[PDB]
Parts: sequence; C-alpha cells; structure tokens
Amino acid sequence: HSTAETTLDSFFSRAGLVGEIDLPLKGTTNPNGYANWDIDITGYAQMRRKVELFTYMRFDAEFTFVACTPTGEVVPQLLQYMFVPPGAPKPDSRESLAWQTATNPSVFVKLSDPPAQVSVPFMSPASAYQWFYDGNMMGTFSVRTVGTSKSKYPLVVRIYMRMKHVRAWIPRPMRNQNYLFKANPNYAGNSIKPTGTSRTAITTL
Amino acid sequence: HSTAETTLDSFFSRAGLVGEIDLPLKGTTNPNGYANWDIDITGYAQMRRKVELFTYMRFDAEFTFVACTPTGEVVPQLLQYMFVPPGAPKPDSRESLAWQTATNPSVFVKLSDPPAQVSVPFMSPASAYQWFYDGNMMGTFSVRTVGTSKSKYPLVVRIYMRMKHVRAWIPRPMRNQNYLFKANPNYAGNSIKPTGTSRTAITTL
Amino acid sequence: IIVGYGEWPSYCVNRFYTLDTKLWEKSSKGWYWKFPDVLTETGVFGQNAQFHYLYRSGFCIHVQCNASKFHQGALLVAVLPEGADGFELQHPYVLDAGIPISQLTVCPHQWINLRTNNCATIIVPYINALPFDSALNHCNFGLLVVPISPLDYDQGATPVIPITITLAPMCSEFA
Amino acid sequence: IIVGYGEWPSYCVNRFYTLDTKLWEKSSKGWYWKFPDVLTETGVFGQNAQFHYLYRSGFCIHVQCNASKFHQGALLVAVLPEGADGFELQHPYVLDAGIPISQLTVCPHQWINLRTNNCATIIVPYINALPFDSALNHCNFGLLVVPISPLDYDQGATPVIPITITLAPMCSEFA
Amino acid sequence: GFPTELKPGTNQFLTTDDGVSAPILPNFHPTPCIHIPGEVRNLLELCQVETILEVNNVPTNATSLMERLRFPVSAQAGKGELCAVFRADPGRNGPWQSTLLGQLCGYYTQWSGSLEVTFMFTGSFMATGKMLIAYTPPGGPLPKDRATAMLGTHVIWDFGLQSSVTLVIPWISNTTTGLVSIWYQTNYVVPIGAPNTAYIIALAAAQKNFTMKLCKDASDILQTG
Amino acid sequence: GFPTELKPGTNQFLTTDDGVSAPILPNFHPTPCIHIPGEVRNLLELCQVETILEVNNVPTNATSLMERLRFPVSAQAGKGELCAVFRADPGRNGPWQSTLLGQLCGYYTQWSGSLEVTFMFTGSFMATGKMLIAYTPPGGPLPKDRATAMLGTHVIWDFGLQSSVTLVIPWISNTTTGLVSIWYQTNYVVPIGAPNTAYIIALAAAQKNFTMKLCKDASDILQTG
Amino acid sequence: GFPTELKPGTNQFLTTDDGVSAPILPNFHPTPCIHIPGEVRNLLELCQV
Repeated sequence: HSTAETTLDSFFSRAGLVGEIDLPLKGTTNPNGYANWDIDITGYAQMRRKVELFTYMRFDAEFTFVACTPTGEVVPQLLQYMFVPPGAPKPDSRESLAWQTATNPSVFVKLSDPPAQVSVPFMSPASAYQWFYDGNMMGTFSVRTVGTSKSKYPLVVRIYMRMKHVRAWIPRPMRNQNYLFKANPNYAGNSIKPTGTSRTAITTL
Repeated sequence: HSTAETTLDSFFSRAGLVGEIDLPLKGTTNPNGYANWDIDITGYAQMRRKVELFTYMRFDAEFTFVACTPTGEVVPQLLQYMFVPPGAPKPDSRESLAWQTATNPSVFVKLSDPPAQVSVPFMSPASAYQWFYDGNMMGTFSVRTVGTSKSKYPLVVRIYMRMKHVRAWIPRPMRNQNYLFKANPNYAGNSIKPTGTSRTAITTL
Repeated sequence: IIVGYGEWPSYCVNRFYTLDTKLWEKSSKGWYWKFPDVLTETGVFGQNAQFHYLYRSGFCIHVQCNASKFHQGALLVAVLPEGADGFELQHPYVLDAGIPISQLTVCPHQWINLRTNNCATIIVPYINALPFDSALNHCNFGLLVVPISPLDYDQGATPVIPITITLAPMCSEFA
Repeated sequence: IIVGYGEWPSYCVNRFYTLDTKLWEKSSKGWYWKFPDVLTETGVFGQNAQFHYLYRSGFCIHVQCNASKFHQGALLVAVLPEGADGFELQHPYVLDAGIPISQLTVCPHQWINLRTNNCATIIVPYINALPFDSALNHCNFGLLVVPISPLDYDQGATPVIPITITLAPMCSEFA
Repeated sequence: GFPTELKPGTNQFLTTDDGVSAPILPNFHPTPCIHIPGEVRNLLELCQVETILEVNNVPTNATSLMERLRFPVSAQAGKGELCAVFRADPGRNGPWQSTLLGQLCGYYTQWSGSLEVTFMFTGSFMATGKMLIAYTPPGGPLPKDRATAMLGTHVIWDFGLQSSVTLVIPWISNTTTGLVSIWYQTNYVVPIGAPNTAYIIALAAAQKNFTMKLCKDASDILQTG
Repeated sequence: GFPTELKPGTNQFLTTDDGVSAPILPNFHPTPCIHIPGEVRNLLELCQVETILEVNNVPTNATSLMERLRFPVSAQAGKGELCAVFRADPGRNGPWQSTLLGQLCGYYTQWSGSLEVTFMFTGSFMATGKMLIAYTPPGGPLPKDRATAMLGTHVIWDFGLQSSVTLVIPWISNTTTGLVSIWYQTNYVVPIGAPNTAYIIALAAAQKNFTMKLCKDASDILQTG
Repeated sequence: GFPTELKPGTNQFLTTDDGVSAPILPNFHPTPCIHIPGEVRNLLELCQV
C-alpha cells in the first residue's frame, strides 16, 4: 500500500514455529505425560537478530497449538494446555495440585479439532522489554494429556507465535558475528570475520 | 482497568473443578450406570476460606461438563445429565420414573461434542445465602449413560463451575486454623498455631 | 459514638437496662453476650419476646468502667453478627471460632484505654437476611469485651475493676 | 551542536567537570567511558549518587583535541545506550560486542577531522524504560572515541596529541 | 445460506472465558433483594482498615499467644537503647502476616503504594517519657545508635502529652525494604505507687493510593476437612 | 435457527492470517507506556542514514580489519591514474554489504530508487590536489583512461578548497549496474614537513524515493547458539 | 466467509429450551378460532373459587 510493508507492524507479522515438545509412549524424553515450556521469542532461528536492531520493544502475542502422531495421524485424544503466569509455581508431577488451580487458565480441546488459539498481553513490570541490560519473563505453557492413566498414542505438539501491536525505540547496529550463548553478547575472539566478501584488488571489478 | 481486578466480580471469576464422578465398568464404586452429586461450592479446595470473608452472598452459577475415558480417549457414547431442583425426589435406580419427569430438566449430549454448559439461578427462600447461622440447598445433578443395558466404556465426568453476579455483605476475619468438618467452625484446641512465622528476638531482623 | 455500618435503626420497653457488673482482674480472658438472648427473661421485653411470633429491633450499647489514675490496661469492645451474666472465652486468641483477634477491628468497634477514656458507645441496626425472625431460635449478633493489654496496679490498690453494660432497645416491632 | 534524538533534557553540581587528558598515538585503538560510573567518585555529584536511592539526569559532553597544521587523522565520537580514566578497546572492528563499527553512525554522533575542526559537542537526554533507577547498579549509556583514520606526522613533530573530555550535568534529580 | 468459515478457535473450553449460556429454569422468579447494611464491592475498601501488627512475634506456646499483640516499655532500661525493629513489607513472612492487608495481598502478586502505622501507649496516667521512632529508606542499613538515627526521618513522641502517634511510610513497592526502629530518648519516669512497666499496641493500614494486580490463588496452609 | 452453509475454507490454519482470538487474562491491566526518545515506526527512516562504505575490501586478517574502512591517496602515483572502482548495487555481495542499507535490503526482494555517496578527505591542512569522480550508466563499460571518463557524468574535486564532495547516483533498480571510478587529475602536492600519504572515507545512504517490497526472511549466515 | 467459533454449548438437547423449528406443512391454513365462553389464562383465577 505504497510502503506499508516496511513498517514495524509488517516487519514482525507472521506466525513462526517456536517450540516443539514431544510426549513419547516409551523412552526417557518425557517419561510421564507432561512437559513445561518457557516462553521465549528466539526459538525461531531468524528472530534474535531482528529484534536486536532495537533496544526497547513492546508487543502482544498470539499462540496456536497444532498436535499429531509422529506419522501425522489424527487420533481421539483430549489435552489440557494450561498457562502459568510469571510468579506462580509450576507442576512437578501429573498429580500436582497446580493442574487444577483456577488462576492458571487452561484450554481443554480434542485432538480432532481445529488448533487452539489464545492471546497473551504485555506483562512486564517496566514500560517495555529491553534486550540489553548494562548492570523479560512472559510465562510458561504446561501441556498434559487428560487422564489418570498413560495415553495410548505418541504425540508431538508444535507451538506457533505471532506478535502484534509492536512499538520500538533506539536503533542499534545489527549482529556481525555468530552467537555463542543466550542473553549474552559474547563472541569467538580468536576467529573474527569481515562483514561481507572480499576481492583481489581495489581497481578490479 | 485501574483497579478493576480487586472488585468482587473479579475476585470470584474463574471456572474451578468442583466435583468429579466416576462410572467404572467393573467394581463397587458405582455398580449401575448412574450417580448423584449435590451442588456445593466448596469442592474447590481454595474456595471455603474466600467466601467466609463475608457473611451474606448472592450469585448465579454456570456449570460445564467434560467427560472422557480414564486414558483420555473419546468414544461414541450418549449421556443424560439431569438437574433435580431442591424439593424434588432423586433417582433410586436406572429404572426410576424420576429420569423421565418433565419438571427435571435434562441435557442429552454425545461424548464426541463440545462440553455441555448450563446456568442455574439464585434459588434460596431468603434474600441471600448465609455461611454462618447462629441458631443453602442449590439442587442435585444426576448423571447417567443412556441405554437399557450397561455401557461398554469406563467413563469419568468432571464438573466445572463459574459464579457470576456476585454481591456480598458484612466482612469478617479470615480463617486462622485448619478445618475439621463441613458447615462447622470447630478446630483442634489442643494444637493452636500462630497466624504467621516467628523470630528469635524483637531487636534482630 | 459509633453508628454501626453508617446506618441508624429504623422501622420496617423504651428504657435503660443496666445488666450487671463484671469484675476485671489480672488474669481475665474476655467475655461475650448473645443478643437478644441476654434480654428474653427480664422485664416487658422478655414477655413480648416469647409471646409473639416475629421480631425486629435495633439497639444502643454503653460499656463503662471506673478506676483510679494508678491503674492501667486496655479493652477492645466489638460487635460481630452471627443468659444475662455472659460466658468466658477459653481461647481468646482464636476468639473460640478459629478466627484471629488481631483482625476484629473490621467490625463495629471501640477502644477503652484507662489512660484516656472510660466509656464506649456502639449503635447497632437490625441485620438479617429476612425482614422478621424469631427472638428465641435465632441470635443476631454477639458482643465481645476482651482485654488486649492486661490490668496492672501496685499492691495496696483495689485489685478488681468494675465493668457495667447498659443497653436500650430502639425501634422494636413484634408481630 | 548535536541534540540527541531531537530532544533536550527536562525535569520529570551545575558546573564543568574536566576529566583528564588521553594521549592519542599512532597505534591507538579507541576508548570508552560508562556513565554515570565515570562521575560517582568526584565532587558533589559523587556524594549524591551513592547517598540516594533514585536518580534521573541528562548530560552535555564536549570532546576537544589540539594539534598543529602538520598532523592528520580523524576520530568518530558516538553515544550508545546500553572509573574516570576509561578503558581501551581490544577489538575495535566489532566494538567489543559483535556489532560493526561502520554502522555506528545510527547513534548520536559527531566527527572530528583534524583538517577541519577540533571540537565535538553532544547533548544526551535521560533514557530509561523506568522513570527512576539506581546510579550505582545501572549504567545508562557509553561514550565511544575511536580513530577511524590513524594519526600521522613527520619525525620531529610532537608524537602525542591530547584529547580532553569535559562534561556538565543537566536537569538532575535525586530521591 | 449465509457463508461462514470456522476459525481455528472453535471447539475449545477456556476456563477464564465469559459468555451467555442456556438457563435451565426459564420463567422462574427469584426472591427480590432487600436492603442489608454493610455492602462491600471492592477489596481496596478493606485494605484501609487498621488491624493489629504483631511486632512481638517471639512466643510460640499456646498459653502465651496473646503476648504477641503487645511489646513492653520498662523503667529498668536506660536511655539511647533500642526497643524494637521490624521491616515494612506487607506481603512477606513476619509481623505483617497478622494484618488484613498482609492476608489480602497473599491472593495477588504485585502491589505498590503508601502505608501508615499507629502506636498506642497503654500505661498509667502518671507516667512520662519520650521515644524516637525512625524510618530508614530501602538500601541503607539499621543505624548504630540513637544519634545517627536522629539524622534522618524521625519523630519524637512524648507520653505525658499524647497517647497516640502516627507514622506515614512512603512508597513501598515490588512484591530490599525499609526499616522502622524505636529508640529510648529519655528514661521511663513514674511516681510512687504506679507500675514500672507499660505496653504499646501497633496498628497498621494502607493509604488511598494502594493497588494490587495479577491475581493468584496461592496454595494456603489452611487445608479443608 | 439462522441458516449457514460452511464454504470450503473452514477448518484450516493459514500462518499469514490476522484475526481476534480469546484473551486468557481478562480484566488485567498492563503497565502504562511512558515517553521514551527515539521511536522508529518505518524502516525507510533507517535507510536514509549515512554509514561507512567499505570500498577497500581487500584485507582479511584479523589485525587488519580496520584497514577496510579507508583507502589511500599518495604522492608517488602520477596523474591520470586510476585509484578505485566499485559498483552501485546495495543488495549484492561486495562493498555495500557493510552499510545499513545493504543489510536491510537483505530482508526483501525488490527495490528501486536513488542513492548518494559522500567522500571525506582526511589529510593535513597543507596538502592540495585534484580528483575526478565519474559515473557510468548501466550497460557501458569501465573507461580506458582519464580523458574518456571526462566525457561523461563527472565532478572535479579540489582538496585545498573543500574537504567533502557528494555524488547523487540516479535510479538503480531491479534486485547490469552502474560504476563509480576515482581518477587522479593532478598529482599530490605537499610542503616540507607534512606527510606524503592521506586517506579517504566513503559514506553512503539513500534518497527519499527509495522503496522495498516482497519481504523475505533470507537465511543469514548468522546462526544462533 | 463470515468467521464463527462454536462455543461449548452446541450439539446438545436441553428439554426446557424454547426456539423456532421447521414447520412440516407450510401454506396450510388452520381452522379460525370462534368465541367460546369461559376462557382461563392463569391458574390463580381458579384458586379463588
């Protein structure tokens, strides 16, 4: 719409796969039928370099839950998908009393349904999230299969996130070197690369 | 919304698990295919101390019925879920004539559906429910599987309740000691605990 | 003067009833009275309480004590909704009901500090979830008098301090 | 004069603080200072920084150097949000943070070319995601002085060029 | 027919939702509501009511639980001596856990605002003396003596002229903390025939700018039966 | 009931869609937004900021990476001699890959508009000389000598009168390219006691008519850890 | 198409409900109603006899 695609609404505008948890029928990955997943936005591999063009941001989030068999099959199972706000305790087992605390909101849904979809607001104590602190908790999704016994099907749950109502302040230079850690600007000082490609002489095309 | 979360509308505002009845295929828990459940609001374990901050209350209720297999599986079964008002007789067997009395409202629903959901109004002969009487029937839900023979599946039915249109009068001190009974303020007099924690000296932090 | 919950008694035995004197010592726990149970035996009010079917009334309560300037102590007088010589508290810390005494100031209350004053006055309206009840089967509220800071004196002074309750019925009905 | 981000300091130790002189050679990498860490030890500002709980202040920075007409070189002075003798850059190409120096002109900046000028001035407002923070636990921004084109001269001239930083606090609060 | 297309949030049950469901008893008429005194409609009305602050949370036996509600002042203790200290945190474990403000903020996560503490002297009419109640902001330590505590926010409280003093604590926040300490200015003066020991009762509440947010039904110790 | 008929796009999840979903925390109130300086709301504001163009992308060692940001002018090189060449393509691999314009157009596919290149002479005050910066349109080759480059779009830049010159490149487009070359008009004149070698720093940006379209999260080399 | 989302009370049959269903005989005309004496329309009229 005559430069409405370079706005920050359009630059952060699609649902990307962040987070993928697996509930196997046998093994040691998740031996019981539950899993915890802390909300980070940098599980999508192209996302950390984009948000670190700025210093402060402020947005809302929208989550979508699609689930299936490792082959891709759709089976009649019921799941729970509850949200633990920041500052609240998290479940330890399947018989924890945190699964039925009314201040942790849940979404009961069958596996033969459209994917579940919820919205999470801005929840920081400050006025913005900051990606650089010289001197950012959103919550946790717990995923369980409903029952007193173990389920009969292996399941995989994938989580998608779209950001909305985006504002940003104070642009910064973009990332030049490969990352090594999380929330940490360290780099490999014994191998520093140029920003782009090279040529043989300054007078040769 | 600038202190709209400390109102009594928000303080009593979520659907919590109260009541959970089981219809086994074999055993002695419920040998036939029916069960009765008397409506109390204190089946949610955090609820009795909250409502007893006040003396009189007045509210509406909204019930939701989600049901499944002990594993979590969804099977093609049809159930009945009827409501017996206070002052009406309750079923004795599966061949009782109370299951087909037209003044007891029913909700026929398949198990492969969204959960059923109904609303129950204020039904006391007085002007408010009172939690303390120095000197509160809401009804009964009966749950049966539809048929003349016994069903082929073990089933578990869970009941959720959200209160609405809440008013309250005359605040009281909150509960200090552990409970022993229902609708009874008795306590263990041979073991009385302080309200909080202690320290060694009054001049030491 | 404390008017309970910001509301006066109103329509939907007009005399003073000085009950009796309690004796406050160095080892007292506290006392309670149940209304209208305290008054269904004395006078004209005790006749109309047990000869009629329905009842509606408000009250006005005066609590007084008299001591010298060499005595010290403090009492908390409170009114909590839901004989004529009262009962004694066994466990005053949990108010014999499992609720703390340190939060009893959420009720219509008044302090008596012997250093400052010697009288308390609380006005109570009619409170029920019904417009009319029975005086003999339902007690509306209770009156609590608990010493928070204990009585003290030096040896030779009067060891026992009187506490007198006097009350007046206000806007009563009987049917 | 550069006013950072188009905004002046404003309300929600009014003197010049000439820090010290750096020495710029033919093999210098660059320097950085952290604010308000550079000033929590000197003068009246250093007392009110560590005796109060909350802090809010803007600044005005002057960077000067003096040389003859037979010297050449260029410096880039910049301010990037997030002692009193500074630190030296080890890897000035990645700014010791993994970000390129060729894009540092997206910040409030100013050039010093010895052929043309000898002074730079940047005004910095108060920037935080909070209205008040701690001066001792949080540094707001850093000042960068990096030679892009290196110093040069012929042998016999003065081999070392002075660089002096002087600053003035502007619209400070303490609570 | 009217074309629809059924978005991906359809057959789900979210427990924090709010809609209109089917009433099972239509054309039934409930009992009308009479006037009852004492209607509460916001919980911030109840945070503004003074309740007893158990500064003296030392004894633990059952026959000495009423001694937690008062703290002594005697005549055998010299001048410049510390009497009692406590923090200014309504949501943490300690003295504030007996107030109604400290119990209602156990159902929430975040709070901020101003407080107020009232002290009540319950000695005899014939006794005199002075006290020093001080307040230290968050970050600074407890003072070492009466002289450095006087160099700060404080008040002198005289027994012979006034039986109650109040102390407005400024902004506490964020779910370190401030400190309140009581010192002896003078000694405890008394005539012949009056007792040598008195007690002080502390009462605490909140101001009109206090707020709470992010509700949390915290798992209480109070278990049913 | 109201008749509907459920068109063939119903139970699908399209990842580029935009609707309104259910908020899990109703009547929760977020923190209000204070004023913070430096708010960006379009990425074309950032394409108009001058950054350093690494024309001298020859050295590759780690201790010589700062030499990529400047290119020499000496006194031992005669008149009419070529100094440096580079293309005018912000989106391709080469000198433009160090600018912020060349990094932001790696997130898009198509672009078109005008550019601007600024040159800065950082020699001593006592040095003089002249240069020739030329521009060749797309299609024509590099010129063979100083005389044929003068027959075209060019500028003469004098050191002794002016320390900075600018060159507005007209329309580049379409995701051959133009050429910019620097020639020596005269020699490098210097007195006794001044250095014989200077350096030039190039800065590049875009004009107000530059646009980008068809977004593409291109798989960067920058991998996480 | 118009987006809908199907709340949890959909495919149920509540016996105390009241809606509008499909008439199986459209454009059939019933017999008009004549005046008959003694019409009752509330049961509290009969409690007063």
